[PDB]
Amino acid sequence: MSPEIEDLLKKILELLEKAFALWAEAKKALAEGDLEKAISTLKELIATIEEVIVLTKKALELAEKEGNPEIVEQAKKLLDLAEALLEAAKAELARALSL
Repeated sequence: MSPEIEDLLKKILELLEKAFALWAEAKKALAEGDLEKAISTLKELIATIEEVIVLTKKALELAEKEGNPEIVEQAKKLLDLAEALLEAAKAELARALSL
């Protein structure tokens, strides 16, 4: 893969690490009754995932133009993981906003 695609994939993986830490932070604050922290953290998480999704669509575009079927498949599965995490964060934020 091109170095521009590799750069994108490292940033995607870095932001997913941050997303997982934010999800755990949010769930912990919720359980301890810190709703203000849970809501703030869930919003930061949604923003982080939205950025992962943009970069993964960009990575996928670049891998398609490259004719790189291996990384096309990988970018497609990373995008799908990110969209699932986004759906989980949004539903958790909705639940927190009702509480």
